Amino acid sequence: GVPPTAELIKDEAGFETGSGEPQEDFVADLSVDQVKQIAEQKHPDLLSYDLTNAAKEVVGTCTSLGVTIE
Amino acid sequence: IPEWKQEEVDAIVEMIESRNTLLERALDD
RNA sequence: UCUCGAGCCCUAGACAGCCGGGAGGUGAGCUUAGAAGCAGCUACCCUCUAAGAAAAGCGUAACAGCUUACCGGCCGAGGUU
Repeated sequence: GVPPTAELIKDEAGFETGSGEPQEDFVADLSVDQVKQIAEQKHPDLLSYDLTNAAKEVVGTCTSLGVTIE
Repeated sequence: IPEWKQEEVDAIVEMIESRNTLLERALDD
């Protein structure tokens, strides 16, 4: 239903591509609340019961693209 | 006497309060 | 084929075989018209959970498909280096 994570990130990031080599080349960034919103849009797609873990899954694709958090 | 087996028997007993062999072990407890 | 020694695993059920499970975020990013476990390059992270790799091997033009790891059951005595 709701579009894939890789895309939902590139929107609130402002960047279109990821990184040639992740965690070594920081491309995009993300605040905590911004990730809370993304955690809400993928409730059906994710298996996590709490919004706590729901975040962790999204937060699990970011750093592997060069998406730092603050 | 593997440790992970002991940690499971505990975890099971923990849910009982609040592998089939490991379930029975916990029931007995 | 016979004999002797060492280590490790095992009734909290080992070795094997058979059955069942092998799940989601996600067909990871990049690259590429496309690449979705599996052309290449980088990374290889978290959920549900009793398991389940950013996939060990075949397979596809690419998907699919077939299984490997891993978990559970049946079985029951030694097994393995």
